[PDB]
Amino acid sequence: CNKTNDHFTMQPGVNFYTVPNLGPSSSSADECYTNPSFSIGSSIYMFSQEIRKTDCTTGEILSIQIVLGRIVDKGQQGPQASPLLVWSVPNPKIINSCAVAAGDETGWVLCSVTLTAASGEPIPHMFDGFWLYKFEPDTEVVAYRITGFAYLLDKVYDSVFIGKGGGIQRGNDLYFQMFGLSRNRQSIKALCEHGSCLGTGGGGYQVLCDRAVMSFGSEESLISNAYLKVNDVASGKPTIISQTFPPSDSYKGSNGRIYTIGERYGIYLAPSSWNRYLRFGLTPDISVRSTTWLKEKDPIMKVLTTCTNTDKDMCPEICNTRGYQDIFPLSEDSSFYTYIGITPSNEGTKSFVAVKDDAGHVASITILPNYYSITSATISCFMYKEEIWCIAVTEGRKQKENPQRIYAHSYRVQKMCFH
Amino acid sequence: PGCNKTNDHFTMQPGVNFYTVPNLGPSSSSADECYTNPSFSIGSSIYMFSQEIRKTDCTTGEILSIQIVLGRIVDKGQQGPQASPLLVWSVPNPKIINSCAVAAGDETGWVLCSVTLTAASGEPIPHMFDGFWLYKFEPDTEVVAYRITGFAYLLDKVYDSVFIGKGGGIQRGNDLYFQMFGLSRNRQSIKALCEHGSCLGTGGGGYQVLCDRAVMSFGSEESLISNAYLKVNDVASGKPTIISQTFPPSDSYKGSNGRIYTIGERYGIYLAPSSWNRYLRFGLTPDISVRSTTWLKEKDPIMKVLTTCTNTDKDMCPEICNTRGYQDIFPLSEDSSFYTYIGITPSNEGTKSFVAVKDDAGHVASITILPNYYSITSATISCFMYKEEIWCIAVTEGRKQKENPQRIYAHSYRVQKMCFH
Repeated sequence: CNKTNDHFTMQPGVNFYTVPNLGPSSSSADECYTNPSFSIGSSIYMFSQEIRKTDCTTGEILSIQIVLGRIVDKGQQGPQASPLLVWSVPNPKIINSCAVAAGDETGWVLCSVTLTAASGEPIPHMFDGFWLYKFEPDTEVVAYRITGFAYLLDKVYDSVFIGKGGGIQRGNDLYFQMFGLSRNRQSIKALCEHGSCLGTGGGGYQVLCDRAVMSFGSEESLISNAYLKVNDVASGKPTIISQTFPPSDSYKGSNGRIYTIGERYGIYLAPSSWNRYLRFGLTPDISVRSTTWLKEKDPIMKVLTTCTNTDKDMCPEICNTRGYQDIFPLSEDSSFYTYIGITPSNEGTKSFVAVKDDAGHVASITILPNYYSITSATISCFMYKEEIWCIAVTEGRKQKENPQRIYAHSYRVQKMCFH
Repeated sequence: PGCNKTNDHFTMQPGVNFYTVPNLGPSSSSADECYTNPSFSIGSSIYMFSQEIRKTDCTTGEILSIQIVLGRIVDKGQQGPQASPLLVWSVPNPKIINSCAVAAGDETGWVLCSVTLTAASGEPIPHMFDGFWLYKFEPDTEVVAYRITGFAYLLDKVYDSVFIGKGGGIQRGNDLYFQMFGLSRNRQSIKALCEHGSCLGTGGGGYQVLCDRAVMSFGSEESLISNAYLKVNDVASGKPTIISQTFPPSDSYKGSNGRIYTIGERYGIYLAPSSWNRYLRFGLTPDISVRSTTWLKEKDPIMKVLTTCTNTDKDMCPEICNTRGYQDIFPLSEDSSFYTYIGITPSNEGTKSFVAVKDDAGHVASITILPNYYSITSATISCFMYKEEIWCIAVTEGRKQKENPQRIYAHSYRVQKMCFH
């Protein structure tokens, strides 16, 4: 189909098939499965999950399970998951966060660690560098510790977390996103994009904007986002450099994702503050200056938020948002993308899946109607049986009584040529 | 339908014509005289034009004459806007002038020059500082001269040379603002701006050492080629004073000619590539302050001309090199999200150039200009409202014919509003 003259429609199919056994999962009520990462490669997929005790946010990290596997036909209607290796991150109590990336037959887990006490116990919310784990079918896991000998951040970070969305490989480099506390001696003017907001008073919402990026109310400590580059992975001596987004080009730092989009890249930034619209940029090279942000507002995070602002004007305020609902671009310009929306109910949440075009037409389909709640979504698509398919990995509870768990469902995107 | 609609984008473009603005400034045919370092400023009803006439060389030549023109932009009945000079005047003692630039206001004009130390022989000690001369120009009135030396100025570093940026400055009330670069005195550890693209070994401080050096002047921590805002205070006093506010090496590259702008009720600064960063250094400021200056993200124009830099336009990896152009911009929106400029690209013969408008979405709309000219090596552009349409004049150094000495050429064009998408 001549991409020049012919026109095209993209739509979510009718079915939302289970992809069981993408990762293992236990039945224990005492445990919560949280902060997944999912990256599909040319032939492999990588998946990470954190198993925490009691609390899904501050609960002790009992374990971080990594899965290397393959997406395959098992005869079933949709694509299925064949796990190749199941592995635990060692010394999980010292981990801040970990994310994954898939290449050809090679996966990566990048983990940011915190300072350990003399006692050996964690010094919470700090930064002792990184662990990079290299995963290859039927080969042993390889471990590269990245301390200050082999990493150079562009600010002084007291905490470093890896964006749960995961990363991408490009030649000999990997690309991930990070967030944490940087140290600032610069005056700030934070990004303050809202709609019709009629509250003047002192600097007003720009003062509120400036304050919502600070940690603990001091411009000396910002919660910041950064591109994280891993160089020279073929050497066995990888290094790590960072490019931090300044407050004028970002909201409060958050979990994010890096995307290969054609020969360029993209970046998702889950809301963490007052501005709960889609924060997705494109960049021909992974750099803060060449990053352009999409004018798309949907998905709008309307869940896991202490925010009280309207989705229509999103007026700034000091509030805390905790979700994750990325997109997967379906065209070179992200002109079409797919996403899951999640809306609060009087009891739980209700979700839809959607493909959206440049023009604001949305083809949505309600999903998981017999689930009690779904609270996150990371989606990765691929070619399978010569059709566009996606897997959406989603936290939630099939039953309210149940502990939080992570599920994978599959769906097709129909590409309709109109010749 | 007019643009009050949906999924539609307002944009701007240069027009099809590039009209000559003849006689904006005087010129001679002398084969051994170069016309260089022009300063152009357009006010409400007046225009200021400064130009250096040098002996043989355009860079290191003597200064046989610095001419000033006070004129008005008028409609003389031709297709585009025209220049009527009101006064042509020569800056006294050009030998000792480090550098001048102009500022236009409303029915009042300003020339600010920095002078160097005058030797006993007479010949100026080069690259030295001996104060400022501010000349006031006013229609149907004579030039008033104001010396600003000694305690009448207070620079915020110890500058061993001061140069007024040739871009020009503005008038805000009873005060005047200019850009200034020169060698200042530093004895402090510096981590200078090192923003580039993909470069091998970025982690490892190499490029940071090259960045740190590319601004060092005494070879190390004694002199830094720095930028500054220069404020002239109380021009109605008759005893105007000059204060400076210097950029730290963490907020600027090597110092260079720049320009101060009025942009609405806010302001702007252009800074020309002098070292390895050959992109756009344009900053926006609500007041004229280093702490309130935000640098645009957009990279065009990109000085590919008059440089010894062999780095790539795409990655701009820090190296030690020299760039000596001036291709500034004129903002066409409050946020400089829109703006017009000129781009110049080298050719094994000379240079090829184009006029362009950048939009709020990255798009560049360009028409090639001066095709029968051999070369065009600089560009300063000032716009204004003429016949209820946005018009700009561009003042460009070059050689229409190769064997001819450099002259200063001026042309007019229009910026049109359009909707697409």
